[PDB]
Amino acid sequence: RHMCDGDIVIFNRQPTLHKMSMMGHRVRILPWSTFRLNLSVTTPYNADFDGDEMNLHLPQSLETRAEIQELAMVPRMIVTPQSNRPVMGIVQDTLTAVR
Amino acid sequence: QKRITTPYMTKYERARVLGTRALQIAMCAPVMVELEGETDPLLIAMKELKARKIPIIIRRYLPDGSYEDWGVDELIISD
Amino acid sequence: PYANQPTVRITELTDENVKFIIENTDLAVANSIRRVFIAEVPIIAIDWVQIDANSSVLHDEFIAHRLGLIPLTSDDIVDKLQYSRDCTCEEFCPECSVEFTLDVRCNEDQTRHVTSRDLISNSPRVIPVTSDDILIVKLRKGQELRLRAYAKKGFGKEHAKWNPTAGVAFEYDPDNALRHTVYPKPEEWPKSEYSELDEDESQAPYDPNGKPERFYYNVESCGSLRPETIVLSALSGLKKKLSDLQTQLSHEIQSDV
Amino acid sequence: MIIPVRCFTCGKIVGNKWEAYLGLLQAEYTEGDALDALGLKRYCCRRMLLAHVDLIEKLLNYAP
Amino acid sequence: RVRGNLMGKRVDFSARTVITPDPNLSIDQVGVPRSIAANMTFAEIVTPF
Amino acid sequence: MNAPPAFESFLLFEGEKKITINKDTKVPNACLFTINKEDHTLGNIIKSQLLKDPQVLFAGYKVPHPLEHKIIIRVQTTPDYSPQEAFTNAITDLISELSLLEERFRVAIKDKQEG
Amino acid sequence: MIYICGECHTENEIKSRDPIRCRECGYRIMYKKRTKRLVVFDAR
Amino acid sequence: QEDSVIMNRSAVDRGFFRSVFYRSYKEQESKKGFDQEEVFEKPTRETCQGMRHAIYDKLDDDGLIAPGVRVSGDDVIIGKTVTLPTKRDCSTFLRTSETGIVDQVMVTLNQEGYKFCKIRVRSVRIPQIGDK
RNA sequence: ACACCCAGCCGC
Ligand SMILES: [Mg+2]
Ligand SMILES: [Zn+2]
Ligand SMILES: [Zn+2]
Ligand SMILES: [Zn+2]
Repeated sequence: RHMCDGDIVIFNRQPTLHKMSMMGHRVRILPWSTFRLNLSVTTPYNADFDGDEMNLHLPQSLETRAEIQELAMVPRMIVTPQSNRPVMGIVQDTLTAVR
Repeated sequence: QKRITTPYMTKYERARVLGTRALQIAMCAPVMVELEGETDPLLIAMKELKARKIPIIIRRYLPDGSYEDWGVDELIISD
Repeated sequence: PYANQPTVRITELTDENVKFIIENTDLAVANSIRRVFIAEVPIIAIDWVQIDANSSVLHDEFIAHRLGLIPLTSDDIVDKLQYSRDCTCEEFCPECSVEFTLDVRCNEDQTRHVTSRDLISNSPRVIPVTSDDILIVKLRKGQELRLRAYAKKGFGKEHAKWNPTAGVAFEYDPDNALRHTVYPKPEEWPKSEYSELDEDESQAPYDPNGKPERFYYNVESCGSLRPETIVLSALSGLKKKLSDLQTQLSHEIQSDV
Repeated sequence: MIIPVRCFTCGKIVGNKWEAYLGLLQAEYTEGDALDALGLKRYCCRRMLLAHVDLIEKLLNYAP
Repeated sequence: RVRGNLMGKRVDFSARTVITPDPNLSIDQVGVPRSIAANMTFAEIVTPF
Repeated sequence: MNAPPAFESFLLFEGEKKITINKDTKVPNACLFTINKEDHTLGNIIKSQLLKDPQVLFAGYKVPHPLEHKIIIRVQTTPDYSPQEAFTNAITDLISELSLLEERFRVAIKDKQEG
Repeated sequence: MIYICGECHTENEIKSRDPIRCRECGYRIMYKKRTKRLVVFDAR
Repeated sequence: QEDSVIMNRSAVDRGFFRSVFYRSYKEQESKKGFDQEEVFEKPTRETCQGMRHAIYDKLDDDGLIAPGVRVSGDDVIIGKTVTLPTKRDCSTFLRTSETGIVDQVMVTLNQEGYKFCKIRVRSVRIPQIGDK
């Protein structure tokens, strides 16, 4: 079947410098031709939107979907063991407006 | 008694046990927990993990060849 | 019924400006009226271009795009036509369409300007508004432009070629008493047009028990509608949308319990 | 390549106002007064007429 | 062969696209265009429910 | 390639509903109104008109996504006056507002045009 | 179909069996005219 | 946020940054060899055994597509049947998921002197989400 | 309808 809302995917950006550069997301279908992220997700990817392209992988076996859902989700993988600090965080406008 | 392993079900154990259970339920295995409106086998797998009624035993390999057979029911889940 | 009583005044009324002031109403009502000016007022504009022959220096999609943006007079006819997706016609019928023919051809040494005057409409109630003429393409000797166009009735939400206005200006509370914008240095900010304070003061004093009930408009017509008709159709369209919501919720409540 | 029919920002018709604008440049007027003689009050339409190139006149030189 | 076709291999069911922000999605969500969604597939096994 | 049809922002295809009512169970006597295929234009006026009603304890609206075309209007009133009645009163009040404003604007046009 | 020339813009008659040559000016480049079938254009 | 641009939809509808993308596809009739000629003709399914499920009815009598014809992704703009030592299709298709209309079709003789043809396809590119 | 070689360009 076609990919629908709620399908687990792996979402990756090169260079794949560390474990936070490959995390799993849930798919939401939106009617234009771009991958749309949350903003705070761009800090572990070291991404921005000045023309960055970024990759999508889809499992097709429920053990693989379960492994991504229970090991590589965005919320599960917020605090890094690199620095025992949250690698995600409030950035840009939302950070300068909450002040 | 010859059970020198951690008595805590690791996150990799959770991932692969839910995966195997979900694939088995997708291949029409009997479900050990009541159903009240889930279709996707993953949700059934999480419900069976929370009910601790999964029919899975895991074998852990110590780094000398000797194994240890644990039940998922007798392990400690992470929530 | 907990609804107040708005009133209107008109400052000046040209063929392109309908500048009016609304008193004793909410901010949301005035803003939605402005948005219906921009979006939810139907006019007639070209949407179905068929190029028979185009040997000009501009390609076919460019000619079609510049034809779509040509305004058409829709003073009364837009209220009686239907939407082409809401009619019983097969593809297009004169009940909801107007035909347009363009058969310009240049056979002179001087350049030929294909102005909007060369669009020959079918029904003599719609026409390009300049009938100062909107040129479509310049042609040299040996160039022709043959096309047939159909113009539908559409909202400004669907495309900006159906937008009847030309930059509606909506200003409320001009002397900045109700602090909705905070000037870092108030005295360097110019006083607006509808200002009551003198040159010495910068902004009006703060009003604690105050709400904005004053709304100044500068609804400017592109030409498709008279500036009377833009407002007098926008209010009708907003009323129609609210009535549609009312009857839909009545049908929902009927099939609820 | 040619003057747009409508201003991008507001939507005022500026297709019909190119040629006369050139006429006001041929009648030894400044560009600001030429814009003010057309009613282009907002600076979006002044951007339209003031900063436009008539490349279609260049394209017309070539044989069809 | 070893570095370029055993450690790292081209894979089926993969997509690449320019990214734009979306402050209306959760952090665990990604927006996907309709063509990528219609092209890439998930093989579901027909269960009795 | 993935552009939606430009008419999808204001048109309902066969099957979807213009308005739905979902009773909210977090707090008593509250409802969610999921108005489909519309934008801020009705959301703002409906929110303001419900805010003007003194027997409405909460009246808000959101657009969940700008690329989608739903608005969700949540209303909570006192336990004497149902929220559906509040929405009905707000819509008919806005009908009265727009009708009276249209009549006064037509009188203003006539008075300015006569001299 | 049939072709027009690039120099004199005069129509020619070649059907997949003739060397490419204008009948009058002898120009080796010749275009094909616009098709008779009409295509819908959205002014959108 | 993070170096991105919000754009006016109404302005883009009014011609803001709208542009076209001409692509040209070149093919020549390389009749070099004993009997390996590839004459330009419309390939019917009777002969020319190697085929595809593309839409083979928009070509002309000359083995070519005409200007002003709508062309979608994975279509055919050349009929090039080369003789198998009956024949097979060696025609080009469009680039994957491309769109456009055939603008001009040039038939001429190249440097080698063969039947050389070029097709120019024009597609308008309205500024979408994701354009730099 | 390829396969090498070369060049240019994108994101970090
Ligand atoms: Mg970047
Ligand atoms: Zn009809
Ligand atoms: Zn302007
Ligand atoms: Zn010739």
